[PDB]
Amino acid sequence: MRGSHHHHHHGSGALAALHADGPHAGLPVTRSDARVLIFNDWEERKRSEPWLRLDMSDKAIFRRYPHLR
Repeated sequence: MRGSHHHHHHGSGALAALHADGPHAGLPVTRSDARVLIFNDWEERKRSEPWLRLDMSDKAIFRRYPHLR
């Protein structure tokens, strides 16, 4: 338990493309698919829970989802 970060600095309401089969089935295909997945999932969870914090820099996408690189 060390450190903290906040970057509610981005947002894009769209559809995300996912892999259908093999190693990555159900994962986003591009960095922008991963951003759009985080954003749409946050919009739904934020409509359920109004406090929800959003963090989706290029670094945060490659750290949460290492398969995009």
